Amino acid sequence: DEDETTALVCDNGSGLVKAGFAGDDAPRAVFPSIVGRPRHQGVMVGMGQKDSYVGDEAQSKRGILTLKYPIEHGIITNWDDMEKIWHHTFYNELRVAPEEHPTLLTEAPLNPKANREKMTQIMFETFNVPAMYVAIQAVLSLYASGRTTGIVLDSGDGVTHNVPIYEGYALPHAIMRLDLAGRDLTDYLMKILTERGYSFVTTAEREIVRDIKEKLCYVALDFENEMATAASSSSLEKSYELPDGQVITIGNERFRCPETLFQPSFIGMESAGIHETTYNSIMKCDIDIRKDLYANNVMSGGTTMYPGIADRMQKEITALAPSTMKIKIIAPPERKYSVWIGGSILASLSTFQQMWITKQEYDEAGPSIVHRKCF
Amino acid sequence: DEDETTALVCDNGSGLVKAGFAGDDAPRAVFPSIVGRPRHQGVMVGMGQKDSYVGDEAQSKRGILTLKYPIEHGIITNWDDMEKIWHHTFYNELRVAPEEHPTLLTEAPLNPKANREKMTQIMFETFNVPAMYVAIQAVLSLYASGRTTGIVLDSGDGVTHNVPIYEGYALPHAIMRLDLAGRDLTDYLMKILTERGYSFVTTAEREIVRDIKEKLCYVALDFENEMATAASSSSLEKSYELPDGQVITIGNERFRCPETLFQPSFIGMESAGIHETTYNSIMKCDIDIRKDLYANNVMSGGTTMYPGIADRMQKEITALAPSTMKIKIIAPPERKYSVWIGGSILASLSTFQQMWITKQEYDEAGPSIVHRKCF
Amino acid sequence: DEDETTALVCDNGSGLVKAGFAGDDAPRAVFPSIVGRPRHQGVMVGMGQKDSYVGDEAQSKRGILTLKYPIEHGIITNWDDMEKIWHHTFYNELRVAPEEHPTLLTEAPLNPKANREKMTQIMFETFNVPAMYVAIQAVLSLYASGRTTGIVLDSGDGVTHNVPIYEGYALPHAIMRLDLAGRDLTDYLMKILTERGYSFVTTAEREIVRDIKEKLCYVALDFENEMATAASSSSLEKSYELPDGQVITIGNERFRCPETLFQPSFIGMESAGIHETTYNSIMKCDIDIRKDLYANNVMSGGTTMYPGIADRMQKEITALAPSTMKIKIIAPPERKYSVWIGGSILASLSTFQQMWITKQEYDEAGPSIVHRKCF
Amino acid sequence: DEDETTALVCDNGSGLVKAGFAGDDAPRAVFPSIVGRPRHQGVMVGMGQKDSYVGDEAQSKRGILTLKYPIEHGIITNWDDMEKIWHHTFYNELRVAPEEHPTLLTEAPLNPKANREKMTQIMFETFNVPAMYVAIQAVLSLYASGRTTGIVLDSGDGVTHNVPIYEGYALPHAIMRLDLAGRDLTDYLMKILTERGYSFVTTAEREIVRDIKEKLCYVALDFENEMATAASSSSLEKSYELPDGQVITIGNERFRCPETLFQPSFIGMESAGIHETTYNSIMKCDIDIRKDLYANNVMSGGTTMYPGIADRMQKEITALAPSTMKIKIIAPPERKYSVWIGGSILASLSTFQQMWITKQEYDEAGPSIVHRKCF
Amino acid sequence: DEDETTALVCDNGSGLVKAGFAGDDAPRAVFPSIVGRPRHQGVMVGMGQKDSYVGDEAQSKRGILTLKYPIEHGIITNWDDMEKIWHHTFYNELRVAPEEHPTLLTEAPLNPKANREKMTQIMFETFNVPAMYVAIQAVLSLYASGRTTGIVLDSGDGVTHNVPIYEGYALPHAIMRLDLAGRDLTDYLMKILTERGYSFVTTAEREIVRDIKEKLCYVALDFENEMATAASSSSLEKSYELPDGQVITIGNERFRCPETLFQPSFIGMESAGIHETTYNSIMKCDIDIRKDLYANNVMSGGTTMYPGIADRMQKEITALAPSTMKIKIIAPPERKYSVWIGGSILASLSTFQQMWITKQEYDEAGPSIVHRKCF
Ligand SMILES: Nc1ncnc2c1ncn2[C@@H]1O[C@H](COP(=O)(O)OP(=O)(O)O)[C@@H](O)[C@H]1O
Ligand SMILES: Nc1ncnc2c1ncn2[C@@H]1O[C@H](COP(=O)(O)OP(=O)(O)O)[C@@H](O)[C@H]1O
Ligand SMILES: Nc1ncnc2c1ncn2[C@@H]1O[C@H](COP(=O)(O)OP(=O)(O)O)[C@@H](O)[C@H]1O
Ligand SMILES: Nc1ncnc2c1ncn2[C@@H]1O[C@H](COP(=O)(O)OP(=O)(O)O)[C@@H](O)[C@H]1O
Ligand SMILES: Nc1ncnc2c1ncn2[C@@H]1O[C@H](COP(=O)(O)OP(=O)(O)O)[C@@H](O)[C@H]1O
Repeated sequence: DEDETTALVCDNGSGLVKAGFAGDDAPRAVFPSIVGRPRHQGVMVGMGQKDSYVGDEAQSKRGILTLKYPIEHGIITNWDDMEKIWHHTFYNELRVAPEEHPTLLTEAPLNPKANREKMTQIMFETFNVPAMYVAIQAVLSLYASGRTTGIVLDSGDGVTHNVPIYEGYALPHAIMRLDLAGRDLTDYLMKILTERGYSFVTTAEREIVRDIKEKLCYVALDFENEMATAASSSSLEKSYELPDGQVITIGNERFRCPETLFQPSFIGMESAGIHETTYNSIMKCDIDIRKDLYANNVMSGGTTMYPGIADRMQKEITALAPSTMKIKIIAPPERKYSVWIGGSILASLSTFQQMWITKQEYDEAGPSIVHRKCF
Repeated sequence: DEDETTALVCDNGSGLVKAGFAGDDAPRAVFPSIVGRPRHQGVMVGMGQKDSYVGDEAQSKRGILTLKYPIEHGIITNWDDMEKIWHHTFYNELRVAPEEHPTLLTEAPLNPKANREKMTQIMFETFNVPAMYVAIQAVLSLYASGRTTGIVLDSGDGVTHNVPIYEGYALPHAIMRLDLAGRDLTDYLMKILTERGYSFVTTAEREIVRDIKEKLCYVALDFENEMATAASSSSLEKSYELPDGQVITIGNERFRCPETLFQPSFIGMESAGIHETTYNSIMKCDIDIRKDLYANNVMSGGTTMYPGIADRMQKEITALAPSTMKIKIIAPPERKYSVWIGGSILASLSTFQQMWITKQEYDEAGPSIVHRKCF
Repeated sequence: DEDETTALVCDNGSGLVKAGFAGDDAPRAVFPSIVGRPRHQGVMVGMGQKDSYVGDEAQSKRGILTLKYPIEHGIITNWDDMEKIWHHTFYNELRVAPEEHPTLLTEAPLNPKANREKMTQIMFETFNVPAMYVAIQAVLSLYASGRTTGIVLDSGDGVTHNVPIYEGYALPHAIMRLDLAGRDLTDYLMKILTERGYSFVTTAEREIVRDIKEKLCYVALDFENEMATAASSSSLEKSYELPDGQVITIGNERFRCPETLFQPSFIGMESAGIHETTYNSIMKCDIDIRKDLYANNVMSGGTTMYPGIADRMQKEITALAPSTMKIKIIAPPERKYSVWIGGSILASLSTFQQMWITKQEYDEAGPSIVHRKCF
Repeated sequence: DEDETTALVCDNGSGLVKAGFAGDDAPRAVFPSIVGRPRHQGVMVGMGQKDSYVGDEAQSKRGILTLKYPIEHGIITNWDDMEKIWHHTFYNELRVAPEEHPTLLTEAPLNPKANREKMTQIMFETFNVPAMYVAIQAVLSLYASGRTTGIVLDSGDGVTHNVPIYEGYALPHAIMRLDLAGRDLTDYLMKILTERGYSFVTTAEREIVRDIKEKLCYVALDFENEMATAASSSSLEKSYELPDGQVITIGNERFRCPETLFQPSFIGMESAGIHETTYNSIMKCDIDIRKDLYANNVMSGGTTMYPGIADRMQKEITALAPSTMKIKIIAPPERKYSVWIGGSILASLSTFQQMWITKQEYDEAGPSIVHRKCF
Repeated sequence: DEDETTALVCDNGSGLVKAGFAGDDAPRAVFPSIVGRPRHQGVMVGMGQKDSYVGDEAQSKRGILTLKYPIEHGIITNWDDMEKIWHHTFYNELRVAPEEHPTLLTEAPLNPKANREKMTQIMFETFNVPAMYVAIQAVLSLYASGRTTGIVLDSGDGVTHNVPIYEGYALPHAIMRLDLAGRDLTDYLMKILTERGYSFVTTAEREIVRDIKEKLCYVALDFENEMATAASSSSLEKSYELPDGQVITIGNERFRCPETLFQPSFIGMESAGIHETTYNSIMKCDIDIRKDLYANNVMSGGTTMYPGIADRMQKEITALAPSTMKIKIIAPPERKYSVWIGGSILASLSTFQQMWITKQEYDEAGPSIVHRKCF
């Protein structure tokens, strides 16, 4: 609180907002992106509740609330709800006066121009920021990495991409999309557990299943052989206590759930699994740069956090590639916050501080400015 | 760095610049003559790239870049690009201060007067050389050889010539031209490999094919009989690993590609093959000097480097010449740098140091001087 | 069904089989070339479905099926699938007994010898044809045209060529290739529509987008000026009802999609647009025949069907050619079936009936016969 | 078509056949003497072309064809090709039945006896002429002129001669030969235009250059002074449109090309220029007849058609001859057909009709007859 | 190198210089008399050539050089060139210091007084000889012979004479001249070989033809009968390999060429053949000395070297002379050097050493002295 200034790095996630100050090593505020007020709301004797805050309160308030994601699949679809999320971010989580900070916002891949313009309009008109930037989330991640060359497999919450990069450039024609990512894997685990006679269907039960997924699932060494071991499997049958206190047993569901990344037909997806899309992406590049891609396969995103994933990707890529090809899979430790960190590096870039968009630019060429000939 | 001085010998090739110091046995700097910057250029997060350097970086940077040759067919056609190549030569490759060195430049056969004048203007005005010479590349080669008499077959990258020489003089009416040389053979190998179901069409793929040509092609003992052996040929089917790691098999393409020098109709050229042009050149000379030409057929240029070429030329010339004629084919070992070496000998000629062109001559009779009544 | 005989004209297209009887004015059978069976196949209560028929059933059966093209890029790559397509052609579409009809088959440019031999082997051994011919598809088209001289621009589904022709001969060195054609334009329209927030990614969605392309796209008068008019464009914003019944609006995507033929960099292609390849092809011919080429530029192929294409080509060629050059663009009305019609003319050529290949020739010199010294 | 008869006057030129009926004022048929069929011949879909007709078709068919002259340097060297030229002459150009017409044929200077005998054998055995004569082409020209005395400079297509004549007799020891004539000047113009960066090397390009030569070249008033005016020459820089439509500029090449007749060293010829050979020829005659030669210098042949040639020859001869010598240069208007006209006069000579050679003479003393003791 | 002294005998021939020391049996130095430097001279890379040496170098250097004879027809016409020939003679061929040797020079018949004076001036002023003599070449030959009486037929290179001699005196009125000799016969053989379709026109080709003449020509026994035998002549058709290696066949040209000495009308000469001039010379002498002439006909000169010439001259003279006349033809073996040998005898004549001309005589009565009242 003086001269200088930082850069409000707000990564608008499909399920979680990550926000903080440029220059910090990780976001200081992480809260669910949802909207929820009592679904039954039966009055009582007073009030003192906040209608649709969701954020952190919701979670801990599981069972009372309803949820909505105004950013459900990564694109913002409800501007009144999004204004509530940004107000919460600035005033309740970070506890800042937004008019004192240049703010860098992230946007999903393929975000419409008109959507970026509405984001810009709200920042300047509603929150009175002195400036702002919009950055592409994949791009920020790439930034955080620091690798000019290599092929990234980025699997997050709602989408997975394979992005080959040569000298810093995402050759746009190589990238392929997959709908599936963690949101789909949590829904599939709810369904397969419901196969055993359990019942996980409510909003609260979804949260419970997301926790089972993140704590007990793993990727097999070989799907077929893991299924065969399931028979005499005395390991798989882990126990998990529900908040009600009942204890369920989870066995082959531990590896059947994430097997979907390699076999999208488990959820009905025709798409090619992540090892096939990696190969298909490398084959859309020049033959010449393929050796550099094969030796620099970088994993990113929350859904690449499973133990065993790098070794499995090494095995599968080795099976598809030429016999003399050197293959290397890199996974950065704390991948998931790779998107926020790239934003932090960019926003905290004094040297490129002219890329931030300003109140004068917005007034001159409206918000589009932050879209036409920059970010 | 003292008195005396050397002579900047810069051989401006259609595909490669050869440059160094007069008196060295070979050029110290050899780099592709091209211009290229990112064809897709997708920004990123910083810079630190050099726009259109090409030189050596390009090659190793295959797939990102585009190429241009400002000297595509041997004549310089873009002076802003050529200034970049000469700046790279002096400051980045040789690491010299050009104002300290007389510089000998080479020029293609049939280079327009106005082109030699523009070369001269740039050397004096842009690089401030103390002097300079322009030399004819064929001539330099001839110089390097050291043979006063004989008929040279010089096949390089973009052109092939037959030059009969009697007492040091190129009888200008005997020389014949051929468009075809190595540039054409690389393009033809790309095309014939594409016949087998492979696809070699990009800039990067051209470089790959140039490597296959230089490592695996050869000239047959007899074209017709080699084609007949192709059937039960278990030798021809060599393997070559692409940078992508795939392995292709090359068979009759190994000798079909260079067969074009003897049969220009393979690429649609009406011209007479190199054995016919040799004979036609000797027959435009006096009958009397023909015995000296037949016994001194000297091969020069990169495209004469194929194993077997001297024996094939001996066989073909013997078949066309009178039965009692003594025929000898000479091939100098490291032919290709024959052009640079001749320049080095000339430029490093203290005794003929008055042939260098000077800043006073350029100022007096402009650059033309280095054209009218000298080189 | 008597003496005489016709000629089974089967044009094996990358996406569509065109087949019929020699002498008919157009093919009587046109069906998608694909292979597809239920991707989910969930049993039920009976059967009565045909595993991978594709043909016409598929289309109308959109959403259930998967697709494969055994001729994806014009070259046949799966012989068991191709045998199914030919069986369907003969027995289900034409309803003929193949052993009663000489059959002319078409093949893609650059089809390997061994591939033509396998086509021949199947016709004689599997279908017992009395004879057969293999014809080159471009050639058949040329045949259908009837023009000895002129430069053809042929843009079809998977490839576009510029072919200069003087007295009936395709000067092979003039022709240039382009990967792009209609298959690429449909993929690019799916991608650009997905930019607006729509989602066209499935096999069924590809078919939907191919229909939007064929019904609503057009080529601009000038790309730059059309983009500028897009702003106040109240015309462009056509509506299109999806099979789900939702209605999308299509605007600048109508002309951005086919702009790719003139600007291949829109899909990442370095290649030169079709006006540049036309000029480059004419410049590889003798100067003398150029006036005949400029006055006989013939358009062929499905991707040349856009309204406005001839006028745009006239404008662009006029801008590149000498000022006194007479330029004429010819487009034959029903171009697309130009390939089948040329086959029909050839196959129905009683006078050249000796070019058909026979069961005795195949038995004597195997199938190669239909390759070595004929078609 | 009745009694009487004319005389088939066929002048077998190195580049053009001139043929017609004795008594006509000029030949009715003039066509290139060449042989050419498709050099690439790529089949197609039919035929209807004539293999190696050349004649007129070739020219108009420039770029497809190859050429051969069976009479390249004036002497017939291929009898199967010559039979094709004579068949074309009789049946396609003149449309006559050769067995109805005595035919006079011309032959080059120094034609071997055996060659005249083979010409005679073909006329009688192949074409069944009733008679024939062979005439010496120079002689026919002399005949056409009508001058008994004077020195002729005859410059045609492949040769130039100086022939002093006193009372009708060519004093054989005075005549001198020069290789150079129009064929050489066209080749030299191709070469010098290629010096400016143009490229004229193909058969079609040779025809183009022959047209530039015949339409735009001229002989200078003084070579040295014309070169000096070239600097500020704003006239010379004429424009010429190529069939491709490009426009080239021609300047000093307009007079440098024909300067070769006066300076044969421009093409490497040691020979003395045409003014020196004229003087050298007059000095090999008696001193006494020199005054008659100096006052009757007659120009003949196509290469004497340049505007300015008579005035230049007057100037140069005046400079070499004694000061009191009366010098006169005569140039007949339509010189080039001077050879055919002399043949027409001779052949149409009823009074000397006994000089024609007959079928009985050929049968008696073979063809030689038309050689031994006549023509 | 001591007292005494020899006499520099330099025979200045029209084509060959013969020089040596008086008293030697034959000249030690024989070299072509010519002047020649590169006709094309195209620079190169150095020098080390001698501009117009000609001498021996020329010959062996055939094709590069030009020729000039400063003594073309026997009379010296260029004194700067002649000084070069004499310098070469003294310093390069004989390797003498001319100031140490009295030098005898030969001169052609009818050499002008002023020419002999200029020869004398050069010897004394340029070469500082101590003395010199000028001798008449015919005279020297006569001297070498040793016959006081008889009629000599002397046929050399540029002239042929018939000289009747009675008691040592050439009766000047009897002698007759002929232009023709070997120079003419070589030119005529070039022309007649060019009749068969060969082409011998250059300086190098002249040298080749001179060799064919000297190795294969001969004089017939009877011209008419030799021509008649030519038909079934299987002998005449000798082969001769050209330096280019081609092989020509020579037949009746072997005797047609030298037939010109007996029939000068073959080259257009009106003159009477050598047998007629012999008879005409004898008839201009007294009747009384004719018997001595008829019995002493001595042949001399290079052109009398043909085998068969003495027998033919015996036959022809017998046919013209009275029936009882004794006729004898003498031919000295090595006739050609008869001119040099006579000079050697004279110059080496101690007894007549007072006839040498001295530096004092030249200074007193200038050079004329060696002309007025001596030689
Ligand atoms: N340790 C982990 N193991 C497996 N999945 C994880 C882990 N940590 C986070 N995830 C999952 O990763 C997803 C969030 O990843 P993220 O890269 O932030 O996605 P996005 O950027 O698409 O919002 C959620 O589905 C979450 O459950
Ligand atoms: N060993 C080799 N075998 C065959 N071709 C070769 C070899 N080395 C070089 N070349 C070829 O020679 C050509 C370069 O020859 P060069 O004489 O330098 O040509 P230029 O002087 O016309 O630029 C290139 O086409 C190159 O591929
Ligand atoms: N009216 C049309 N307008 C634009 N494209 C068309 C039209 N009709 C057909 N096409 C396209 O033309 C292509 C098929 O053309 P065709 O010449 O048959 O190709 P190929 O021979 O390469 O299989 C398909 O991409 C199709 O969508
Ligand atoms: N008007 C002209 N000006 C200059 N050259 C001409 C002209 N007309 C014809 N020629 C040339 O004259 C030559 C033909 O002359 P011609 O006397 O017929 O030769 P030849 O008899 O040796 O065949 C050709 O080289 C042609 O280009
Ligand atoms: N063996 C020979 N047969 C025929 N001619 C010969 C022979 N030897 C020399 N000659 C010719 O004789 C001529 C030279 O004779 P020479 O008496 O020296 O002449 P000159 O004195 O007139 O110079 C040359 O033409 C040469 O070719």
